[PDB]
Amino acid sequence: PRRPKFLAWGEPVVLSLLLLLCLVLGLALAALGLSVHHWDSPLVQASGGSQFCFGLICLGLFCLSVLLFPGRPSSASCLAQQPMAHLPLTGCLSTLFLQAAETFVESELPLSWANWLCSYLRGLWAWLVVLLATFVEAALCAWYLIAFPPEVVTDWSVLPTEVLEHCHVRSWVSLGLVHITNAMLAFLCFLGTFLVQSQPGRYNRARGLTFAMLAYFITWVSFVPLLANVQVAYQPAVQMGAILVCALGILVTFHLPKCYVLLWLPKLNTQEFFL
Amino acid sequence: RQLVFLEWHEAPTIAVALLAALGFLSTLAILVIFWRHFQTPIVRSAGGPMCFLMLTLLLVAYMVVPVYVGPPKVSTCLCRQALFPLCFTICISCIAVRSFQIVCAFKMASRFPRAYSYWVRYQGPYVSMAFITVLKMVIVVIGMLATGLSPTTRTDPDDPKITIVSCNPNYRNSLLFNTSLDLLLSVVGFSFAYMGKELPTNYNEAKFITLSMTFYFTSSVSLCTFMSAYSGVLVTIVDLLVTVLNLLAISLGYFGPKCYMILFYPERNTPAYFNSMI
Repeated sequence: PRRPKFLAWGEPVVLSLLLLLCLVLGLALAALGLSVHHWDSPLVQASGGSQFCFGLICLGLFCLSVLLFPGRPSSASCLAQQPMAHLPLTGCLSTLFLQAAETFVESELPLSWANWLCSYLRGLWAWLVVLLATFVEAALCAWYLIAFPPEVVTDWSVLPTEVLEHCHVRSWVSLGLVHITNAMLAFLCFLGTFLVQSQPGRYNRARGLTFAMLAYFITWVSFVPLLANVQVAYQPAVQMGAILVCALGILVTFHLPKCYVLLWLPKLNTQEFFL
Repeated sequence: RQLVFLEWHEAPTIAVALLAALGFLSTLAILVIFWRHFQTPIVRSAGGPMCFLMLTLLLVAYMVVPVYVGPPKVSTCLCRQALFPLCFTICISCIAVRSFQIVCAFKMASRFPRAYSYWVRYQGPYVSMAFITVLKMVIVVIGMLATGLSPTTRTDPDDPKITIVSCNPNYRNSLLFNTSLDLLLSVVGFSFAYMGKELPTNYNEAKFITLSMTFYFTSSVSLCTFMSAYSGVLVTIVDLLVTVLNLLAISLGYFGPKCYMILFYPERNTPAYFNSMI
């Protein structure tokens, strides 16, 4: 007789990803701790102050979202899987988009427009931009959960002696409805930074932003063919891996080197070098 | 069963046609703005008549859509397979050559003149463009006349009542062997242009080459991923959308800044100013 099949808590494919989750979340919260301890210093203020902390928190939630994929499916899990990941991801990426906006405006624009426009990339209006991005993401997710909601599917035939239960996406083309906003924010962030030229004797945000978006796009380009090719039993594993590796790609590339400067090289944390 | 091919009633078909119309009209505007200012530094530094050749090729390439749409014939097979893609590759080759010239020439002259003078003399630039041109042309001819000049059809994978009509058998493989040479050219031009990001030599066009090659690279990778993960009816219009987006990525992404400066920074078109950039 047939037995059900799904990613089990304790299967090595799940444990090896939970350890990765532990590493990524620990790094994110350690970076937040260093940020809180050095809250007032130039390296934090030049990162938008509380914007830095909020981005790290959004990344932490983005990482914690993976706990919905493995285990016995349920309708709530099926509907929650994608939004619970990509909404915090928008909340994170919008802050990097603001950093890219600053670094672009202050390097590739006439000085009058630079000194005018820069005022609206700080304070209340920066939170306005973040809130707008989050609202658009939520609206497209509300569209997704009505036009293309996934379902718990029991598939008796695709395995030789087992029953597959999986959160069936109706079609991959429908899954872009939740990706598009984050992807466009990432692409704009990349274009805003990847061609900047560094002034001598000062910090260079553009390289960090550029490499972070490059890792993002590498991850999500690799994600598609893996999802297409992998055995039907392990697509949740691919989705979890993509989420965690994307979070790691951002974390190791943008926040972590600032933490390293705080720890090893505090002599650089000066008004002249960062501001 | 029922045959399927692009037609003017469809929402995505008319959307792509409108996008192509925008591209064609903008390219024509570029060409005429150039023609009036034919005697001035911004266009003379662009190589003059070569840019009009390139813009004519782009104008012709934008004419693809009315030939791409509708029930195919052998002539439309030739058009879809060879005639327009070759027009695209010709342009990309010239962009790559200019990217090489801008950044590498002075260094090579200072460091390897005894070898580089072989490229300086004879007709080095035209030689490179012609070599790449015939390479792409012969590859295209081999593929097309091997796979056939008649239309091809397949059964839809999830609504088998409809059969899909196209001109490129084994679509993913055909696109791979079509676009590999263009990817090589893209990477080479991007490398040289990025190494040239600081240089003003010809109104900073290394920066715009970098931008346009980025717009081409992302679209090419997106198309390859999509074809690696989808097989339904949409393929034969996603390919067209990507083609039009590439033609835009060139027509706007490389020429637009030049005409923008012609219109709104005419002071920089003065020879006394150009002498500070040359």
